[PDB]
Amino acid sequence: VKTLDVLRGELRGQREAFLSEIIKSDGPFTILQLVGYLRVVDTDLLLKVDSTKVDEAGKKVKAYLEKIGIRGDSVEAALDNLMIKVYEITKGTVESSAQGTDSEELKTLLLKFSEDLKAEQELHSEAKGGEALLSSMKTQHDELLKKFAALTPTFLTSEDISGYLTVPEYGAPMNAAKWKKVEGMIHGKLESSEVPANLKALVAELIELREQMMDLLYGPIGHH
Repeated sequence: VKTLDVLRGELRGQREAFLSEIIKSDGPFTILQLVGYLRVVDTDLLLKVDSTKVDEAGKKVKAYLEKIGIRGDSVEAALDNLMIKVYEITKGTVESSAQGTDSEELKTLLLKFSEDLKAEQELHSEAKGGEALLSSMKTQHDELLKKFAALTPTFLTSEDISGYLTVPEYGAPMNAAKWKKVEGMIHGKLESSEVPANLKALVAELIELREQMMDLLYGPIGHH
């Protein structure tokens, strides 16, 4: 019969399928697919993150950046900067006046990159469906809160349970990303105190409801 660890194993298969596609295909990494490479490792942190395979895959990302315009940075610098850059674009923060330019092809490629991210986000939060983001976070909280509090002790606060489920604005700083702060506490409690096997299944349900929300907010990856 299936178990919570077999379900985690199936999630790792789905992540590995996108990482395999990253190693088989090192082409035009659009800025949704770029946080896409790191989504593979960041969600895989809930089981185990293989350093060699993430490095080999990240080298494909860096090889694309080199292939299109050789840069001094690293996969570690690019992964941090790109998360906060998508989040900053989503905030559309106010700054002082400035001027500059780029090659017409390079600019056209950045518009293609921006247009890809917009085209998916419009399908997710404008095309008669943005209310589904709010609906999913409310319905998943209200059912999961009953399960997580009926199988005491109550692991987290009411907003820490909703915010793990919500997996909001993927790219936010590590002093703003509430879901990732809760994820560190979830990982730390499992690395420390004893927990019932049925409560661990409820933790796996908390992880799969966030996966459903991550699809309904940011779509699939490695889809075949």
